[PDB]
Amino acid sequence: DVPLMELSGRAPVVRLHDIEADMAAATDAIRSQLTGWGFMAAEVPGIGERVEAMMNEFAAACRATGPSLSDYAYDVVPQLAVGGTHGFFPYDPKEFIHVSGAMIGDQPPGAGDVLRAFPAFGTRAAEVFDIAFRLISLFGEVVRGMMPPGTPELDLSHDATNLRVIHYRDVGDREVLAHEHSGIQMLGLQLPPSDQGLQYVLHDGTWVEPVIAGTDVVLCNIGRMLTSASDGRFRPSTHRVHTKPMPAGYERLSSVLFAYPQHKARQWKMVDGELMSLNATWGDFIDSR
Ligand SMILES: O=C(O)CCC(=O)C(=O)O
Ligand SMILES: [Cl-]
Ligand SMILES: [Fe+2]
Repeated sequence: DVPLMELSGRAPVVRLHDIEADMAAATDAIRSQLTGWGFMAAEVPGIGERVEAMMNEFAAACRATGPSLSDYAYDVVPQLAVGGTHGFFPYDPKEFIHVSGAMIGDQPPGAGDVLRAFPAFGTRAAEVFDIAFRLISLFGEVVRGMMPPGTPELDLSHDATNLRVIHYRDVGDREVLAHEHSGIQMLGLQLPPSDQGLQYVLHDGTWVEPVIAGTDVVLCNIGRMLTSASDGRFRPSTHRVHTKPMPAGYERLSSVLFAYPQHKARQWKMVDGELMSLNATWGDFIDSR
């Protein structure tokens, strides 16, 4: 069906305590991945145990009998006048939460309440957000370094960026846990999930299955905003989640950082080797879809 793709001990090693020097040393390999595959990968020693602990707290939060997670559903959580929707998204056979940079900062006031209600999860969600945001900002300079001179800094927004933490459960007979898709935003950073099943398409249309469950491998996804800003040079890193039919009580945990620029900032594109300034904003780009 779908061939497995080994990355552990193949992808460049990026230590968080040495992140800038390691990302500079990794940049030639990462550029080769984007060119050759259409998504990028780095092995980040220790990140797997940090993400596993964070996702285990999220699962415990999903089960909890006081405080309760559905009291922080997105429709009872303060939202920015301009922005995406953060907060809990009750039961795709999944429930998930969006922890935004704004929520970590308690913006608007009360947005942070879920992080205080579930502090074991909330501390670890902020830890993983910060790790992921540092990595993805450096992947964003790799991609910018591949583009023409004059390409603007991606200027990823801390507050507009979201960590999505997903708990798949009661999947019954599903084969498809996540349909074929790409992120609307600039970049995604897929953190090591609890199980296999996430698959990516290669430039020739072949689907492959990164070996990432219980590893320290992270994947970096091109989103549609960067496809647009690159005038179609970098296709979205289209992906999906499959499973063989599973028994009752099967669960899967996965987390991904969605990195957004400022919604109010005007769009741009590198066209014909030159910066083209657009009237529409990044918020307009989202609203278009
Ligand atoms: O469950 C996963 O591993 C990936 C989920 C994903 O692609 C997404 O939520 O956009
Ligand atoms: Cl996505
Ligand atoms: Fe995705």
